[PDB]
Amino acid sequence: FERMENKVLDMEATSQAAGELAGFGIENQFAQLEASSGVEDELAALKA
Amino acid sequence: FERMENKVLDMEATSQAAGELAGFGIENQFAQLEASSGVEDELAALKA
Amino acid sequence: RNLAALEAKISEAKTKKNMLQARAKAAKANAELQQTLGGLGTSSATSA
Amino acid sequence: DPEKVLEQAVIDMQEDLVQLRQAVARTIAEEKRTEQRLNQDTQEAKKWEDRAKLALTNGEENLAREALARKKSLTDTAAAYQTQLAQQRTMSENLR
Amino acid sequence: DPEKVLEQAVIDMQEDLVQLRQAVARTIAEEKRTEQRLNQDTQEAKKWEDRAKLALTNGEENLAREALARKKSLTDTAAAYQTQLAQQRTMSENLR
Repeated sequence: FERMENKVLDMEATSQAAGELAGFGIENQFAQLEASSGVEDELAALKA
Repeated sequence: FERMENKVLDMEATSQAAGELAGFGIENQFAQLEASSGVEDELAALKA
Repeated sequence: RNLAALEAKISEAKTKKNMLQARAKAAKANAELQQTLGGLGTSSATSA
Repeated sequence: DPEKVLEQAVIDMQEDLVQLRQAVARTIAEEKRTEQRLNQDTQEAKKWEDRAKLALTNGEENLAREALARKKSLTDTAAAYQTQLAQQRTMSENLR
Repeated sequence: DPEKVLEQAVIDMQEDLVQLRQAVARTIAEEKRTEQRLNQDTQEAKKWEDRAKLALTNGEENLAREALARKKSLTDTAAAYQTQLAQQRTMSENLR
């Protein structure tokens, strides 16, 4: 169980490496995606 | 009979070694076990 | 009483480790899925 | 040539989607099992609770308390499995 | 010729960026571990605190104080690890 537990920490360490690099300018494009999402909500209000 | 008697003392000496090491923090967990035992007794009173 | 207590140790010790091992294996499997989703390589076509 | 590289990357994408489907399907299998496991476990405590009710009928408080011991063990497992099921559900949606 | 030197320096730059990525990734791994380490440690003090609560039930003040001894040891480690985690976070951003 200790042996497997170390592997879990390795995955968490990999998650740390995976998570830290995740940050990119793409986050700005998500705001555009959410901005476009409001359009359908605005159109949804038009349907209402 | 003397020969066997010495072996008995060896077992008692082993018991001394076995008994002395028996002490551990697990004794505290027994109090929890007995504490949980009271719950069923309390529930037993509820049934009564 | 020693046998009764010993049986409890064996049952819980066996089952707890197995489920721990199973979930631990599940944990890495989920982590691999997330890593692979980020590790998609079709973006290499930009060179073409 | 970019033509070949772009085509190859497209071909690679075909492999990746299949694997994630398998991972999701694996996730579906895991959540189902714990759901199955936790469901029956919750009942076993009721069964042993009934064994106590027999004890409640006459005498064997020990059996009643013993039944509680199984009850306490089972409910803890259900909570642990319930916690585990939450992780799979979150992970399942993440992959989805 | 400057052409070759300029090209070679460009080629060298390709190596350097990869190494810093590895260093960052190493930094990510280190911070994750201490995060994992400190998180569980904080709980262990609670667990031993519970062992004291058993002592609080009846008698064994020694066990309660003993439990505090583990509590004191663990919290100090968490503070030290918390301090260590701060250094990695600062260092990580520096490299970033």
